[PDB]
Amino acid sequence: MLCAISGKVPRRPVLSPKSRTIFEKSLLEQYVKDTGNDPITNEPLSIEEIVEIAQQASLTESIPNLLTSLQNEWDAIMLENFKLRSTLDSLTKKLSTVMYERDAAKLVAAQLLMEKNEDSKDLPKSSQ
Amino acid sequence: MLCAISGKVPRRPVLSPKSRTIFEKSLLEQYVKDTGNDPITNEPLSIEEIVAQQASLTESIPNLLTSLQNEWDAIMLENFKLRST
Amino acid sequence: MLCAISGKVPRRPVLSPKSRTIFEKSLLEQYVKDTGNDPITNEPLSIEEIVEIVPSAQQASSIPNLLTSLQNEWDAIMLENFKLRSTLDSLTKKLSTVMYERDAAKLVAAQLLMEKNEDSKDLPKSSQQ
Amino acid sequence: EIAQQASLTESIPNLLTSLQNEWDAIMLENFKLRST
Amino acid sequence: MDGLSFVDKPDGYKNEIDQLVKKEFANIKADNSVSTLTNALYTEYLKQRNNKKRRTPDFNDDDDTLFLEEYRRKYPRIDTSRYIPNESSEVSLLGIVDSYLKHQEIVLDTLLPQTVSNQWRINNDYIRQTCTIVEEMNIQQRKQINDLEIYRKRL
Repeated sequence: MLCAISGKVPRRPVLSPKSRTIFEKSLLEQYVKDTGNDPITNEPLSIEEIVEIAQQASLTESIPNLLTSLQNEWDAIMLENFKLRSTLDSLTKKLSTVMYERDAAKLVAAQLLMEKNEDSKDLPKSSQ
Repeated sequence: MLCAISGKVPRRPVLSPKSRTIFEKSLLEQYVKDTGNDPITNEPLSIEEIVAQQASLTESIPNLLTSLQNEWDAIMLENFKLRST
Repeated sequence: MLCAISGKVPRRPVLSPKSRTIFEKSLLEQYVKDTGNDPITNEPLSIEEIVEIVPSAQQASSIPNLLTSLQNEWDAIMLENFKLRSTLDSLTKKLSTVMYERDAAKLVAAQLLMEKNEDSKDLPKSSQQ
Repeated sequence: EIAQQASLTESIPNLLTSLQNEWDAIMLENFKLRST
Repeated sequence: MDGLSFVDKPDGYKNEIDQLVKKEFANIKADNSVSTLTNALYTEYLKQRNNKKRRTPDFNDDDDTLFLEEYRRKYPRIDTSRYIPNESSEVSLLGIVDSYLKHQEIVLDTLLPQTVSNQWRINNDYIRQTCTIVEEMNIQQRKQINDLEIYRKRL
């Protein structure tokens, strides 16, 4: 029903046989030309291996197809992709704060495993 | 939408990598249990052969670029009718 | 812009309506005059079948290439959109599994800090007595 | 069912108004041939 | 590492644990030029200006203006042609995509169950492991307090 590269609804979907993932014909053939592999599972794939397999209701107000429709397709692509680049830099900052506090906690556990186990041993020593 | 075997609406679709055609799971499995094949193209088909980007619906950039191909070619047909005229 | 018998530039690009291959009139005639067949597929072929002098008539030999140039420049945008999202949800698991294992280890200290305390006050009340 | 060289335009907002001028002129070169 | 989430049932001890983590963290301290302008137009966040003949609303300004008017006619004939083949069906091409959106939507709510049944099939297994360790740790702690008081009575 969908494509596994762009996130579209393909009109001419193709199926690779090595990993069953439905993708668009121009999107699968483009990937096989650049790097000689299936992108999803990183297995070998060719153009001759793949197997070839929607109604779009036009608005009544269809100069709208030239001015108003064409700009926003390039507007919504840019300000989403620019928003995504802010997400990727922010998450690696949140990865660096995830990894630092993880090592900060394990040094507490490694320090408190030495504190409690010797104090309970000193409870076993005080009876003597 | 529809099954190529029966014609009813499938509740669990599997797509085979021998002839990619939308079949229901319980109908195509029984069809593979009789002989190991695809009933559409008679290609050798098994049970294991049958099978993170968020999406939007097909609405009128893939559909806008294909729209003007429907526009410009037909106006080029309007040119040919008035050239032969 | 090549013939498929010798390989020179075709100055009279002809075709046989049995196998789609642009040939040359001077060569494909001699190929039919030798044997009555097309060289590409070895099927039946004659001289009158051949598609002779070029098609320009009421056609008026720009517009289309800008549409494919948008098809090509969208293609790199669509391919950049996949692996960018691949980088997102790869570390989103690495963000989620880290913070949850952090909070689970945050409970590990809270047990052990109270276990050190109960070991602390018992040793005080006993070593005095 | 039966030489291609890809068009290398120039060295993108300029190309948006480039396409607008073509579809304007495509209709004008269609319309003149109809009254003629 | 081992900290039981199910059987241990305070937010202050979380705040008590968060300081000691922080006290150790206070110590430890591919495209063409299309990629350039699509970044630059989004960063500036300014829409590109558009010019239309209708917006100008000028008639017979000169000779160039006259050419512009023609452009209005063949667009309106083509719009009436596109409004003709849209008004031919006008309900039947719109209804076949509405059923198309229904069959696409149920697959995600099908995928909403297969995760939700499997994620609770994970938590159902760990809780049994959560209750087993708490049972063995209890008999460990029960034997621990007994030996601490036995040796005092033995002495």
